[PDB]
Amino acid sequence: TASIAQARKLVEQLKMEANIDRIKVSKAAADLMAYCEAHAKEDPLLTPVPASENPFR
Amino acid sequence: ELDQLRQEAEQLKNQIRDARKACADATLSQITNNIDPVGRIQMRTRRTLRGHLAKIYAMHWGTDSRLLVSASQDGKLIIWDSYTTNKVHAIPLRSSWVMTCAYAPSGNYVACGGLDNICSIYNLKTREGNVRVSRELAGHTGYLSCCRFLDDNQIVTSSGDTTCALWDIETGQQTTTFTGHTGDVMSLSLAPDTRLFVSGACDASAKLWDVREGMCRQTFTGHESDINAICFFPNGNAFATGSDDATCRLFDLRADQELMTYSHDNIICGITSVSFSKSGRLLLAGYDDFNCNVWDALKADRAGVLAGHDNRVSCLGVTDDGMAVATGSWDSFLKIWN
Amino acid sequence: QVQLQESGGGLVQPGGSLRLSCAASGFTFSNYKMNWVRQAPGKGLEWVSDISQSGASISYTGSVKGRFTISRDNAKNTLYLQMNSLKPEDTAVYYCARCPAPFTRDCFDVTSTTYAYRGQGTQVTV
Amino acid sequence: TEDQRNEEKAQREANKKIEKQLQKDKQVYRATHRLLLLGADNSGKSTIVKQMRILGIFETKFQVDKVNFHMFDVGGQRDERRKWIQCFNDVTAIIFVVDSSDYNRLQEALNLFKSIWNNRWLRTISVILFLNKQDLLAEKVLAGKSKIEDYFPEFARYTTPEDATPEPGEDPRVTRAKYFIRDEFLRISTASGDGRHYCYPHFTCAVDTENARRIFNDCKDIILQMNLREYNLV
Amino acid sequence: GFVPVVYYSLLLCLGLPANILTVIILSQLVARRQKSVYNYLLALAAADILVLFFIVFVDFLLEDFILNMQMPQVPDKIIEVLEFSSIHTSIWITVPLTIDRYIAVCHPLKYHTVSYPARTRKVIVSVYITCFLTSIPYYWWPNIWTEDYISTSVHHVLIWIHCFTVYLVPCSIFFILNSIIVYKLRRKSNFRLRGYSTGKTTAILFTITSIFATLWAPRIIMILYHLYGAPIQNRWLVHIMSDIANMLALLNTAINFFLYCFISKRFRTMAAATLKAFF
Ligand SMILES: Nc1nc2c(ncn2[C@@H]2O[C@H](COP(=O)(O)OP(=O)(O)O)[C@@H](O)[C@H]2O)c(=O)[nH]1
Ligand SMILES: C[C@H](NC(=O)CNC(=O)c1cccc(Cl)c1)c1ccccc1
Ligand SMILES: [Mg+2]
Repeated sequence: TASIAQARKLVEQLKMEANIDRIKVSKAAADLMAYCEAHAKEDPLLTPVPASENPFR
Repeated sequence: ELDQLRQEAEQLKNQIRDARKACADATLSQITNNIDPVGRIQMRTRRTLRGHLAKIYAMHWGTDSRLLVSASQDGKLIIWDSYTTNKVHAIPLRSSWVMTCAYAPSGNYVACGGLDNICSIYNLKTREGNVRVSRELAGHTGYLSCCRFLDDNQIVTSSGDTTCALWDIETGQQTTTFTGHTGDVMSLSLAPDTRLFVSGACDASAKLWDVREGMCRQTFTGHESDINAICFFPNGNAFATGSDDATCRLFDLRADQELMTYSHDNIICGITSVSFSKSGRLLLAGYDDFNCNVWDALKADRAGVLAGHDNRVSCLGVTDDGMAVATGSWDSFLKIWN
Repeated sequence: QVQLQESGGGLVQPGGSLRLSCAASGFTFSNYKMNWVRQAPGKGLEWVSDISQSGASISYTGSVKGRFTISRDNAKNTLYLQMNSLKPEDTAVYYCARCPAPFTRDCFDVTSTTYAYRGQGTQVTV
Repeated sequence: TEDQRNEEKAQREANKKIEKQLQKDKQVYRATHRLLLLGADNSGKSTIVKQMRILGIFETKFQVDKVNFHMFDVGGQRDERRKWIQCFNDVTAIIFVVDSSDYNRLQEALNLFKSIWNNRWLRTISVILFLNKQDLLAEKVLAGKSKIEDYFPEFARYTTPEDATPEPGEDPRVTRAKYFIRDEFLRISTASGDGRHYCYPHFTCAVDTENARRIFNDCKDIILQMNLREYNLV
Repeated sequence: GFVPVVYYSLLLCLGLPANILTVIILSQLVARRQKSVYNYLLALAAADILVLFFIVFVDFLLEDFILNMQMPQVPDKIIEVLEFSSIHTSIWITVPLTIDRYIAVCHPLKYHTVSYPARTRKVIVSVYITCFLTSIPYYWWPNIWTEDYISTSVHHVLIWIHCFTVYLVPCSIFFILNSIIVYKLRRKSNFRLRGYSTGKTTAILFTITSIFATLWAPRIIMILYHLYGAPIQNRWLVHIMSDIANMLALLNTAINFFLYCFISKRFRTMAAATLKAFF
C-alpha cells in the first residue's frame, strides 16, 4: 500500500512537471546577457568604486 | 502492478529527457564566446569582523546594507554594523547549536534555528529595550537548516525531516507543508517576487516550490552529490547550486535544464555557500580549501580568490545594493571584501 | 541523474554460483568508493564489502571471508560481486550502494531509511 | 552633522557594552568541554547519561574536578546523520557506547566506528570507547548458548593478550572473548590515524560510580596530546 | 684579527632578515589571536628585533668603529639603558612562554580557563612596561675599563640585580618548569603507540634549557669575577675573553630563533610557501 501510494505520488508529480511550457534556451541566455550588461555600470564590484563613494575604506 | 508503475515512470522520465534534448539545440558557451572577460578582480580585506566565539554557519545581509546578523555555535545571534564595524545587538540563544539565520526585511525581527527543532523568533524594537523570544515555532522533527522571512509575519524554513514548513508567527501554526523531497533539504533562497523558492536536498536535486498553492511546480537535477548552497539570480529566472563534489551548476526555471558546470580539476573539495551579485558577471562561492573565490557567471572563468581564511568557509553574503561581500569561515571571522 | 540498477540473482540451492551486476549512471564511477548492503528478512540493514579508488583496499565483513569476492570495472561503470557456495541464511536483498562524497573513505549508508544513492535491489533466495 | 555624531557615539557605546558581555561569555564557552554520544539504536546512551546526571537533544551539565563538561544525547533526529555530524567538529571527544552482548549488530558497530575514524572532518577529534553491558555479556557467555564463534570464525583462533588485566572474580572464557572484541576494534583503530587522534577503550557498565573518572582521563590525554602538538614539543 | 668585524656582520645578515620575515609572517596570521603562544612568539621576535638591531648595529659598530667620540652624558647613558632594556626584554619574553608551556602541558583541561587572548595582551604589555621602568636606573651604569672604574656602591648592586634578573631567576625557573614537565611526562604512562614521543619532547626541552644556560653563563661569570677578585688587568686575558663572552650572549639571542620558531614544521611550510610569494 505504501509503495503503491509513493509510486502514485511520484508519477503524478512527474506528470505535473511534464505539463510545463518549455522555453528555447538560447533566448533565455540572451535575456541573461541583456540583464547583466544593463546593470554592469551600477555594480560596485565589476566597476572599481571611487574612495569617496566607497564607504569601506 | 509495481513493475508496470516502474516501467511507466521510466517512460515518463525518458520522455522528459527527450523534451530536454529537443529544447537544447545550442549551448550557452558557444553563443556567449564574444563577451569580454571580467578578468582578475584583485580584492583585499577592508574591515575584519572579529566578535564571534566559534565557527560561523549562517549570515544574512539586511535590506539597508547597514547591519547584518550571523550565526555561531556558542549560541549568539550577533547583529553587526557594516560601515562602522559595530555590534548593534547580541541575542543569546537557549540552544547552543544553531544552523540558520534570517533578517526580517522590515528590520525589526531576526530568526534562528538549530538541532532543538525550534525556529525561534526574536524581536528588536521593543519598549523595554531588551531582546526577547517573539514566538517559538515548533512542529518539525529533523534538524533545522535554513530560514528566510517571506514577510513580517511568515517565515519559510527548511529542516532535516525532508519536510519544509511555512509558518505564521502570529498564529504559530504550520500554514503549509512541502513534502516532495527524499533527502534532507539544505538551503532555500527567496526570489524577488517573494512567491517562489527552490529547495535542495541531499539527493543532488533542486525542487521549485510556490509559496501560495504550496506544491512542487518543478524539479531540477544534474548534480552527483549532496548540495548545500543556493541563491536566486536577481532577475528570478536562474539559480546556482554548490554541491560537495566541487561543482556549481546553473539551472533555469523556465526551461528546466542544466546550463553549465563551474569546476576545475585542481579543486577537490565542494562548495558550501553561494551568493549572486547585483548584476551577474560576479558569482561568489566558498570552498573547503581555506579560501573563497568568485566565478564569472557568463564565461566559466575564475576571477580572483578571496584568500585569507583558515578552516572551512560556510557562509557567503553580498549586500543588496552590492557595496561589498562578507565571507565567514570556520575561524569565527567575518571579512568585508569589495 | 544518478541511478544504480542491480542485475542478476535467482533462486539457488546451497552451493552453485551467481553473477550480480550494478548498472551505474549519472556519476563518475572511478573516484567514488562503492559497497554493497544486505537486508535480511525481518532484520536490519548492513554492509557487504567495499573497494576504494585504487582497487587495492579490499576488505571483508566478518560474516564472509573466503566465501565472497568483490570486483569492479571502472571503464564499463559496472561493479561485480561473485557468489559461490551459498548458505540458506544469505537470503537477503542486494542493493548497489555507494559512498557519496568524492575523494574520501567515509560514508554512512547503513541507514534503514531510504538513502538517496542506492538502488531498488535484487532478491536472492537460498 | 551632529545627528551622525551622536549616532556614532551611541553605536560605540553599544559596542563597548556588547564586547564586555561577549568577553564574559568567552570566559565560560571554552571552559565547558563538549562531548558527543553515538552508537547503536539500543546502545546505552540515555540511561547512562541519566545515571550520571545525579553526580530533541538530551543535554546535561555536570561538575567534576572543578571543570565542567557538556554531554550531548542527540536523539530527536532521523537515522541519517551524514550531514549534521559536521557541527560537532570543535568538540573535545566522541563517546562510543556499544552493545557487547548482542553480537548480531556488532558488525554494524565495527562499520560505524570505521566510518567515524576515517571521516574527512572528524580526524582531528579523538574517540572514547565504552563497551557497555558487561554484566549481560558475562551472564550470557557463561550460558554459552549464543555460540559467539558463529558470527566471527576467527574468534577461536585467538588467545588472551599478554597485557590482559582481568578482575579476580572473572572467567577466562568471558575475558578472552571480551579482549577479542577490544582487539578487533583496535585493529580498525590502528589501521588508520597518523598520531593526530587516539582511541582509548574503557570497559564500562551502565550503572557505574566511576564512569566520570574515565571520561576525565580520556579527555585529559586527548587535550594533552593536542596541546603538546600545538607547541613545538610534539 | 677583526673577529667582531667578521662575526657581527654575519650575525646581522643571519638574524635581522630572518626575524623581519618572521615578524611580517606572524603579524598577518589570522589564527594568531586565537591562541596564546603565537602572540608570545611575536613578542619574542620583536624583542629580538630590538636587541639585535640596537645593540649589534648601533653600539658594537658605531662606538667601536666610528664613534665613542659622542658626548656621554645624555646619549651614551640613554642608548646603554635602551640596550639593557632590550636584553631584559628578550629574557622576560622568553620566560612567560615557558610558564605558558608548563601550564598548557601539565594542566590541559584548565588551559583555556587559565589562559586566553585577553590576558595575553595584559601580560605581554606589562613585561615591556616593567622593563622600560627598570632600565632607567641603569643610567648610572659603570663604564668598563676606561681611564678609571672605581667600584662605586651603585655598580655592585646594579651588577647583582642584573645577574639575578637575567640569569639567576630565569635559568632556575626554566630548569624547574622543564624538569617538572619531563618528570610528569616520563613517570605517567603514555599511549602504547608513542615510542618516539617522550624522547623527542625530553630532548627538545633539555637542549633548549642547556643551550640557554651554557651561552649565558660566560658573561655572568666574567662580570662577577670582575666585581670580585683582584684581576691582573692584562689587555689580552680580560678583554679578549670579555669580548668573546659578550659575543656568546648575542649568539644566544640570535639562536633563540632557531631554537623556537625554526623547529616547528608548521612554521616551515608557511616559510616555504612565502619564499616564492614575492615571485
Ligand atoms: N541489566 C543491564 N541493563 C543495561 C545495561 N546497559 C544498558 N542497559 C539497558 O539499557 C538502558 C539504558 O540505555 P539507553 O540509554 O536507554 O539506550 P538507548 O535509549 O537506546 O539509546 C537501560 O534501560 C538498561 O536496561 C547493563 O549493563 N545491564
Ligand atoms: C651593551 C652591553 N655591554 C656591556 O654591558 C659591557 N659591559 C662589560 O663588558 C662588563 C664586563 C665586566 C664588568 C662590567 Cl661592570 C661590565 C651588552 C648587552 C648585551 C650583550 C653584551 C653586552
Ligand atoms: Mg535514547
